[PDB]
Amino acid sequence: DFEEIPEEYL
Amino acid sequence: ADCGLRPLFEKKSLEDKTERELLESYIIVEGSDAEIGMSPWQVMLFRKSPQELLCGASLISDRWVLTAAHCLLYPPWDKNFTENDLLVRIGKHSRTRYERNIEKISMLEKIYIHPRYNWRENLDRDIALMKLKKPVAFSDYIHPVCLPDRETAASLLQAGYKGRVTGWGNLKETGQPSVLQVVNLPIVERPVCKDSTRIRITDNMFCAGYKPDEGKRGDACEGDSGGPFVMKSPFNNRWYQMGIVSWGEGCDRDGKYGFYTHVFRLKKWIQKVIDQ
Ligand SMILES: Cc1ccc(NS(=O)(=O)c2cccc3ccccc23)c(O)c1CC(=O)NCc1ccc(C(=N)N)cc1
Ligand code: NA
Repeated sequence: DFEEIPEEYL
Repeated sequence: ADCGLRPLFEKKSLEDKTERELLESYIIVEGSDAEIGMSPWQVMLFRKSPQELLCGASLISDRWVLTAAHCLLYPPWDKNFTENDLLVRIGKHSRTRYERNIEKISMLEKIYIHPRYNWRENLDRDIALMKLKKPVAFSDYIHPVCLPDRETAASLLQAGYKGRVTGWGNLKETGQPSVLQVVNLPIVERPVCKDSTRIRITDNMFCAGYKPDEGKRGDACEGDSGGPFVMKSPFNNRWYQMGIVSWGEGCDRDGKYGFYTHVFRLKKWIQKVIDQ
């Protein structure tokens, strides 16, 4: 249930 | 340095709602929501693959994060993370949301586990360092905690003296919080710690928590591992990290206590690694 983090953080 | 002085509290001379409880003693289950910027050294160790919480941790400089060794390495459970398996998230309050313009997400350069971490027996020397790839920018929400000197450790690590534990772990031994949780807990006499468990306790551990007859409750739990047990020095008003959430038998059980890595006792190793 964790919000997707920016893809730039790998 | 400027360690242990919180931008949203000590730096502007505001007190948080329970820090006085700690001072009055210097003579997460059953915690509360943290205030914004209450624990600006709090770090979340975050798994990349199944995107999930792995552990708590703490920020001790712009490039170094402290955690429990068992957060990274515990062979009995087939745990052995490498640097690339995870991220550290710094400046957080909400457990699950990406906190845009507030949190900073850092990648790991290198993990260092204490060479005599006893994962085979009793989690003796349950301590690890993580060097970040890039320095993190300090902010109102991101600021390092101090590590104790011998004198601060001796003066404050006394039975009855309270410290504070924070994390995003389970609220019960068998739900999860929307935001970072906090609880103040008293350090316990070493004989009472020893008599509460079958595990062999060492001088690199201490325990904390209320006794059954004291009425008040609270404990760390699964998911809080690696997070800080901190104390606010009455001498210089700075927060010091005395412990690391290590282990416990269940969570908030009557007659049981939470065990914490004794940071001061392992500080020579910490400095050895940082000096490189
Ligand atoms: C690696 C590990 C292995 C076993 C346990 N469980 S345990 O604490 O009973 C324990 C500690 C030391 C040696 C053990 C050997 C055999 C079986 C259990 C052991 C453990 O708690 C952890 C660490 C862990 O899972 N910590 C999460 C946690 C954090 C805080 C608490 C708490 N304060 N109640 C409880 C649990
Ligand atoms: Na208890």
